Amino acid sequence: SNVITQDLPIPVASRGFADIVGFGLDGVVIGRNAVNLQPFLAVKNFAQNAGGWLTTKHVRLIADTTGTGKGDIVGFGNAGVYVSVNNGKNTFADPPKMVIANFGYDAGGWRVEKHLRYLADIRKTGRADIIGFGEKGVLVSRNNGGLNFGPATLVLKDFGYDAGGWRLDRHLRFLADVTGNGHLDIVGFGDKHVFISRNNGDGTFAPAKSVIDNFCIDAGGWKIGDHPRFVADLTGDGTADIIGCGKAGCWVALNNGGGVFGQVKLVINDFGTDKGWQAAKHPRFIADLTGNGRGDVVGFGNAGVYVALNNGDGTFQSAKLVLKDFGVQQGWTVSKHRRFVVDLTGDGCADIIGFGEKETLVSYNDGKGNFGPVKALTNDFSFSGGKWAPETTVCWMANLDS
Ligand SMILES: CC(=O)N[C@@H]1[C@@H](O)[C@H](O[C@@H]2O[C@H](CO)[C@H](O)[C@H](O[C@@H]3O[C@H](CO)[C@@H](O)[C@H](O)[C@H]3NC(C)=O)[C@H]2O)[C@@H](CO)O[C@H]1O
Ligand SMILES: CC(=O)N[C@@H]1[C@@H](O)[C@H](O[C@@H]2O[C@H](CO)[C@H](O)[C@H](O[C@@H]3O[C@H](CO)[C@@H](O)[C@H](O)[C@H]3NC(C)=O)[C@H]2O)[C@@H](CO)O[C@H]1O
Ligand SMILES: CC(=O)N[C@@H]1[C@@H](O)[C@H](O[C@@H]2O[C@H](CO)[C@H](O)[C@H](O[C@@H]3O[C@H](CO)[C@@H](O)[C@H](O)[C@H]3NC(C)=O)[C@H]2O)[C@@H](CO)O[C@H]1O
Ligand SMILES: CC(=O)N[C@@H]1[C@@H](O)[C@H](O[C@@H]2O[C@H](CO)[C@H](O)[C@H](O[C@@H]3O[C@H](CO)[C@@H](O)[C@H](O)[C@H]3NC(C)=O)[C@H]2O)[C@@H](CO)O[C@H]1O
Ligand SMILES: CC(=O)N[C@@H]1[C@@H](O)[C@H](O[C@@H]2O[C@H](CO)[C@H](O)[C@H](O[C@@H]3O[C@H](CO)[C@@H](O)[C@H](O)[C@H]3NC(C)=O)[C@H]2O)[C@@H](CO)O[C@H]1O
Ligand SMILES: CC(=O)N[C@H]1[C@H](O[C@@H]2[C@@H](O)[C@H](O)O[C@H](CO)[C@@H]2O)O[C@H](CO)[C@@H](O)[C@@H]1O
Repeated sequence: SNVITQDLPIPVASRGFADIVGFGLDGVVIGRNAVNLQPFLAVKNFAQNAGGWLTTKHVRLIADTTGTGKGDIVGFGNAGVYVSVNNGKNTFADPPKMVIANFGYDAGGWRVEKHLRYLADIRKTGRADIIGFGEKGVLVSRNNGGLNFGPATLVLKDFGYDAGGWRLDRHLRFLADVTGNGHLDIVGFGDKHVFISRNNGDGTFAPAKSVIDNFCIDAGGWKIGDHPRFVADLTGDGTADIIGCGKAGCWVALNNGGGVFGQVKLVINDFGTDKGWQAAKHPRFIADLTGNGRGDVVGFGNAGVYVALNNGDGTFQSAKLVLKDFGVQQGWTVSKHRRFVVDLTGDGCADIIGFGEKETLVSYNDGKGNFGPVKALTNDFSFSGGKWAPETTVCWMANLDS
């Protein structure tokens, strides 16, 4: 189940060779997954010191906007959305083209503090539409090919800042197939209910439906940051289940099809605030560590990397330390360093990659959820005196080849 969340707006293939994309100070640096990693400056734009880009005002992502199966550089900037197409041959277009005068800080009054902006193929046509949770609800710009985007259209008066009272500090809004039709639907962790809105197929979304009375700020006491929540396929049927890291551990509600969810159950007695897990220090992720199509729980704790394996049915084995690195004890801080759990080897078993203090480090999956010795991939993409500070730079893992 390919999903889109606030922390990871770019879906990464469970089986593939994830590339490094770094919106750095001077422009976009590409670290193509290859035998000899050689990061290069591809576009002199989308940057703090090239185009005047700011993490506080702008959004920078990767998506296939043309339908060639190549990942393009996309930037929600001031006057609109800019796209540097992947021209193949390891080159990106420079300068980019502005494909639409909306979804911008100036053009549209879009705010990182209030609104969300995603790129998703919600029509399943092979290229990414623009989907934004704005002021009055959900706005969609349909991708008509050739970088021609239709006007931003309000397709659902909900999940908005001024449409249902949605807040970044209280609520969560993801895209995921929860019905089982292969089409991304809207999933919203509101105040008292987890809601879903069905993808109607025509680029619009059905009125919100309350489906869970849990996983929310006023239903179970789930707080932003402290208790992270995730949409993921935990059974292998392609639908998104729901899993959160609460107080006493991880709670799961299983997708029973059509957006109907089973009862919320405690499946792992770990990864929660009761056992020291904190938002500021201990990032958690759902990834497939065994290549069976089921998401396992991965956590970067104090002493290093802990993993709880999925039994295959949404039930889990107990969490255990699998790596003595990438933790607090090894100098890792959320404020300065990045960490991702993605397949780098094409075996469908997620590997670990950390953008650390002075080097980008890696740990490969043996194919069964065990991890080998840490190797240094490059000196690039590391914090390095603020050369790659998260405040000014944005690092993503992405599949430039789709
Ligand atoms: C009336 C007025 O002066 N308003 C100010 C805005 O103009 C200003 O936005 C900057 O506006 C530029 C056009 O006047 C331009 O759109 C610029 O966007 C940048 O444009 C370049 C060239 O196309 C592009 O390469 C670059 O990527 C792009 N950067 C971003 C982030 O979009 C825009 O920033 C605004 C900010 O200074 O302040 C307003 O007062
Ligand atoms: C800080 C403050 O008090 N100001 C608030 C306004 O920011 C807020 O605004 C805006 O309302 C507009 C209608 O008067 C409009 O809905 C606007 O949204 C935008 O709508 C256009 C289409 O009409 C769309 O193209 C664009 O993408 C969309 N932008 C966003 C971000 O959704 C909206 O910002 C106002 C509520 O109306 O409340 C004020 O207090
Ligand atoms: C008193 C207290 O401690 N609890 C307050 C919450 O009740 C309150 O939440 C609002 O509760 C409503 C109950 O009828 C409702 O669930 C509302 O959620 C909104 O519901 C509509 C459909 O009815 C839906 O379209 C919309 O998307 C949804 N919005 C969200 C964000 O969930 C809910 O906000 C809360 C905020 O007022 O304050 C609590 O203190
Ligand atoms: C130090 C101490 O003992 N403090 C007590 C708290 O631990 C306790 O909080 C709650 O503990 C519950 C188990 O005893 C449980 O973990 C609960 O989490 C919530 O549990 C419900 C199901 O019971 C679940 O639906 C919900 O999703 C889940 N929420 C989260 C975010 O995990 C937890 O709040 C407190 C109240 O019982 O009492 C303290 O004395
Ligand atoms: C000017 C100065 O003295 N700065 C100090 C920082 O350098 C220091 O950070 C640590 O920097 C080290 C420089 O060699 C090193 O990069 C270290 O990174 C850790 O390296 C180990 C061994 O390869 C690796 O296993 C681990 O994963 C890795 N951790 C990270 C986050 O990359 C880094 O912690 C800082 C903390 O002591 O203090 C500064 O004063
Ligand atoms: C967040 C985390 O890693 N918690 C795990 C736990 O915690 C560490 C301890 O290993 C260490 O001794 O103290 C630090 C605080 O200074 C953390 O609390 O270790 C548990 C297993 O022993 C594990 O279940 C927790 O998830």
